[PDB]
Amino acid sequence: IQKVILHDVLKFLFVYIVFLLGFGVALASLIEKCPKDNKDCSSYGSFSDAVLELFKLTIGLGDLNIQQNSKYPILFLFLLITYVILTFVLLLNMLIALMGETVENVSKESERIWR
Amino acid sequence: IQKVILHDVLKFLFVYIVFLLGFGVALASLIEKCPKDNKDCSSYGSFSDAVLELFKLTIGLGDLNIQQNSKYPILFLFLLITYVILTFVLLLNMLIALMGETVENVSKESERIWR
Ligand SMILES: CCCCCCCC/C=C\CCCCCCCC(=O)O[C@@H](COC(=O)CCCCCCCCCCCCCCC)COP(=O)([O-])OCC[N+](C)(C)C
Ligand SMILES: CCCCCCCC/C=C\CCCCCCCC(=O)O[C@@H](COC(=O)CCCCCCCCCCCCCCC)COP(=O)([O-])OCC[N+](C)(C)C
Ligand SMILES: CCCCCCCC/C=C\CCCCCCCC(=O)O[C@@H](COC(=O)CCCCCCCCCCCCCCC)COP(=O)([O-])OCC[N+](C)(C)C
Ligand SMILES: CCCCCCCC/C=C\CCCCCCCC(=O)O[C@@H](COC(=O)CCCCCCCCCCCCCCC)COP(=O)([O-])OCC[N+](C)(C)C
Ligand SMILES: CCCCCCCC/C=C\CCCCCCCC(=O)O[C@@H](COC(=O)CCCCCCCCCCCCCCC)COP(=O)([O-])OCC[N+](C)(C)C
Ligand SMILES: CCCCCCCC/C=C\CCCCCCCC(=O)O[C@@H](COC(=O)CCCCCCCCCCCCCCC)COP(=O)([O-])OCC[N+](C)(C)C
Ligand SMILES: CCCCCCCC/C=C\CCCCCCCC(=O)O[C@@H](COC(=O)CCCCCCCCCCCCCCC)COP(=O)([O-])OCC[N+](C)(C)C
Ligand SMILES: CCCCCCCC/C=C\CCCCCCCC(=O)O[C@@H](COC(=O)CCCCCCCCCCCCCCC)COP(=O)([O-])OCC[N+](C)(C)C
Ligand code: NA
Ligand code: NA
Ligand code: NA
Repeated sequence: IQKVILHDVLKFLFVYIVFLLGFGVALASLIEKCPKDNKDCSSYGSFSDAVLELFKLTIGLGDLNIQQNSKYPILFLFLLITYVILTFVLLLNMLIALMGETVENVSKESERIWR
Repeated sequence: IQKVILHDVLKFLFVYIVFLLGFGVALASLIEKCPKDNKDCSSYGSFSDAVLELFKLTIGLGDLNIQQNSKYPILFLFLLITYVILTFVLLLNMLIALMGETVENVSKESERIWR
């Protein structure tokens, strides 16, 4: 756990943000602006609405209220489907990177420095 | 299945609770208290609200009703995003631990004691 966090998480994060902001500037032009009614509008901007929904859709707390009230609702959904596929590729190459060149030598280096 | 449950689950759980209670005492100070209205308030405390939502967000039954009605709503969300990343690191090192030093010797010890 100390080997992944101190060494191998910043590999995952720095490629995640460029995939976050890559779809972040794309989805922000699709989102219709919050001041349509201003009765329950407490948003933080057009760019801020697009990025915060990509956090919630990754951790599993996403909704569909913005996808319905959008400019192009079908085109807004296909970038969300593509975002899941790119996220799964990021999660699947983290396992291959933690199996670097031998699955035993990872268990060796955690056993030597434990003692 | 009998090898993971009897031997290898308590490795996962005892590191999960210290990551549960680590964010449990942190998120409990962010949650605004339930007696605001007392018409549908049947909570079990400030600490009990923070821990039970981390069970639901892990198993996939989480909501966003408390994150909206919080003190710092953006700061409440970033600890939930960090909690998913730490949970995924816990789930990803369980697979490397079950592949300890050879993927064949795990299949050997389950074949010898079956006979
Ligand atoms: C403005 C400048 C550029 C900025 C952008 C780039 C900045 C640079 C960022 C990442 C690249 C690493 C560069 C470090 C030095 C270079 C030498 C090197 O090869 O790297 C290595 C040195 O490993 C490290 O030292 C990791 C650097 C983080 C140190 C601790 C910081 C706290 C992490 C807090 C984390 C967040 C908290 C978590 C929860 C939120 C890395 O190699 P490895 O990854 O160990 O691979 C080993 C795998 N293998 C053996 C199987 C093959
Ligand atoms: C790896 C990191 C991430 C990867 C990148 C992220 C993924 C990139 C994916 C997509 C990039 C962004 C797509 C939408 C961009 C425009 C949106 C928009 O503002 O609509 C507005 C503009 O209306 C238009 O003129 C265009 C409408 C959408 C066109 C769809 C084609 C692109 C689909 C993809 C195919 C491209 C091929 C791509 C190559 C494979 C509509 O607003 P309006 O008010 O109703 O109309 C008035 C017009 N006015 C405002 C100017 C006056
Ligand atoms: C290391 C990263 C974290 C730290 C750096 C943060 C990076 C910036 C990320 C996010 C912005 C957070 C601070 C900016 C202003 C406050 C909020 C806001 O955006 O709304 C503003 C407009 O809303 C917009 O639409 C502006 C967003 C587009 C420009 C910002 C992205 C810059 C590059 C992307 C990142 C490139 C680098 C990323 C590489 C990792 C209005 O503000 P407000 O809503 O009315 O709230 C008041 C603010 N207050 C209460 C605080 C006074
Ligand atoms: C990797 C997979 C992810 C997808 C691609 C990833 C890249 C994504 C990038 C770009 C992708 C292409 C963008 C298309 C834009 C939508 C336009 C449209 O369809 O017409 C209409 C919808 O009509 C429908 O409802 C059709 C149903 C939609 C899904 C089709 C079923 C798939 C079955 C077959 C299986 C194949 C499955 C897909 C192939 C693999 C209108 O849609 P609109 O424009 O939003 O409405 C605005 C109204 N306006 C224009 C009048 C203002
Ligand atoms: C009070 C203060 C302390 C309390 C905190 C600490 C308490 C101690 C807790 C865990 C540490 C284990 C210590 C046990 C003896 C020490 C010897 C040893 O090295 O451990 C080993 C002895 O393996 C075991 O005996 C596991 C202990 C559980 C026994 C059955 C209890 C029911 C499990 C119910 C489960 C919950 C029900 C599931 C659904 C909810 C463990 O090693 P391993 O894991 O087998 O590694 C093998 C992997 N490899 C070969 C690939 C390398
Ligand atoms: C591995 C296991 C997990 C790890 C740990 C888990 C994660 C730990 C993360 C974070 C730990 C907890 C952060 C919040 C704590 C205070 C919250 C609070 O009660 O607010 C109250 C206090 O108001 C304040 O004075 C502070 C408000 C928040 C400040 C945010 C900075 C810390 C962010 C993180 C950066 C730290 C660097 C961390 C190092 C990387 C507001 O209440 P009020 O009534 O509106 O105001 C009246 C004030 N009064 C009540 C006193 C009179
Ligand atoms: C082995 C672990 C399981 C067993 C031990 C459980 C340990 C405690 C865990 C969970 C609590 C369960 C029992 C405590 C009291 C009852 C409920 C409650 O909390 O609400 C109370 C206040 O609410 C609070 O805010 C108190 C929470 C902070 C102190 C508890 C953490 C102890 C240290 C961290 C954990 C220790 C380390 C654990 C490491 C594994 C009020 O109670 P009530 O809501 O009005 O309901 C009436 C109660 N009755 C119906 C039952 C009569
Ligand atoms: C591993 C990743 C997890 C995150 C870090 C892990 C550690 C987490 C610990 C601490 C984290 C840092 C503390 C943040 C506190 C929020 C304050 C704030 O932003 O201002 C304002 C919000 O304004 C906005 O809405 C800004 C938009 C939010 C997200 C920015 C987009 C990210 C794009 C860039 C890509 C970078 C993505 C992130 C970098 C990787 C106010 O927000 P508030 O305070 O809640 O409201 C209370 C009002 N009050 C103050 C008046 C009472
Ligand atoms: Na779900
Ligand atoms: Na899943
Ligand atoms: Na293998």
